Amino acid sequence: SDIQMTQSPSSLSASVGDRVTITCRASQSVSSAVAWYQQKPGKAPKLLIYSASSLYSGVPSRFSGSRSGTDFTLTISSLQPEDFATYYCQQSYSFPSTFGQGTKVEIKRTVAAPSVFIFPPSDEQLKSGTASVVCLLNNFYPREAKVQWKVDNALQSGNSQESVTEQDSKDSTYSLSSTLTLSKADYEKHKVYACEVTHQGLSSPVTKSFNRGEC
Amino acid sequence: SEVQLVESGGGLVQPGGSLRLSCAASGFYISYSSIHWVRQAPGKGLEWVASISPYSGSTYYADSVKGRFTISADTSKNTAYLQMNSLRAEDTAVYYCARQGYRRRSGRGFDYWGQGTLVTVSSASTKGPSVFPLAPSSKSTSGGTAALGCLVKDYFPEPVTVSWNSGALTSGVHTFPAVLQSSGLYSLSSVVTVPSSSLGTQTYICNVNHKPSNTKVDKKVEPKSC
RNA sequence: GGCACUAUGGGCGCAGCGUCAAUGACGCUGCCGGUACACGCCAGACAAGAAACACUUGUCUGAUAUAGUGCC
Repeated sequence: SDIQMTQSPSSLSASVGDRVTITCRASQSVSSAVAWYQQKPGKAPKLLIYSASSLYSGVPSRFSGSRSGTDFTLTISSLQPEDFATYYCQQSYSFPSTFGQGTKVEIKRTVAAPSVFIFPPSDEQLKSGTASVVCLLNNFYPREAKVQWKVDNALQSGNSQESVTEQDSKDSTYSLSSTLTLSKADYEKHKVYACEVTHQGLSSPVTKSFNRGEC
Repeated sequence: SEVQLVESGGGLVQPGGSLRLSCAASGFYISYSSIHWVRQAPGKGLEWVASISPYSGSTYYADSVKGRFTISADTSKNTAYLQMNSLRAEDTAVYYCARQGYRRRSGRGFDYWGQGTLVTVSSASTKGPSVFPLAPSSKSTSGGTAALGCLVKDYFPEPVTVSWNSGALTSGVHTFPAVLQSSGLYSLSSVVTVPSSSLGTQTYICNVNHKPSNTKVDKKVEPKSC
């Protein structure tokens, strides 16, 4: 039916001068019609490799493509600062054409604990019938971080949204926001509003909370 | 350098509307190439969509677009097209056209890509944001720095711009990617870390501009004290 | 994949009609059956043509060719 391309790893944390190998695994024979691309944010993808192994004209020679059966790997021999981007494989052996899910190559750095803050809703917002509680994780590394909402020690589910900034240009930390959305009616049916954060730089999960109604 | 794909035609349309995207080619005669359309939903990866082969006009499609999209090419206008009919919100993405290289030089790789054109499918109507203080607190605030911010809530479509202090304050500001809420309106929030000794002494104002609704808003973020 | 047996008027029976289809199915009816070979012709596969498919051209293969079942 359709051919599946499955990439590996989906994100990768390396420092300059590393050997980086990205691998992508095909579900049927694609022969050698695999292409690799580099995409940077906001920008069109750029061709790096064609025919699974061939160096596209103008691309640095530190990029190489390899083939092994249905298992294709792009390896960047020596990482450069302009090479932190997202990379994609592609099969064009048959239609539909299929792209791997993507690999994001990111800046390694020392662990930085997320400095955490919780913000209760404005009385102005309650006039709108909705209430948002915001939990902020500031300047942390690595990106992986679990934010867990609790209202009176009861976890919430399906009523929060996250959003992460890209890796900061200067200290290459991340920052993340989590927004718990509630009706005002449900908001005042409770007192203790809490944010729980697990991160590699946190010895044990850190928790910030407030009680609804503090002057 | 001299090869160039210049896309146009994206925009905002209600679900079930249609849109004709265009990819004008320069630097080459379009008829001797396969032209592909690739799309990318916000935050997702690349998804091939439709392609057309040279000398025959043969067209191919992704199952997710089969029957609704039509890739075509006018060689007299040296331009490829993608008619999208009965559009659905899952179809929202940045739409790329790409050229399949010459077989001998770059295999079947797409060597040149258009600039991107944005397609938004939504039944939401335009709404300016409501701006809400993310006020800092009295507790903790023991790290020499405190954090404060603005909640930019319930707008459509993107984008807003958020400055602080009319652009004066930028160091340590984080403005997150907007998320689309289940209501189909968007929200982001802008936060800034500041010296915790300035809270009552220093005024912090977030300025939110939402061009589509012609709304500029300035919000003063004040402490609450006890 | 290998092994085993099993089946195949042009590899191209000669035709007709209904053909539906969307490229997935064809079929009945008639007609006549030296043999290879040479071709043609068609169909595969391969390359090349600005060329994934179609197209054009070249080369090759259709007897050790396609078609099943069992074994492994």
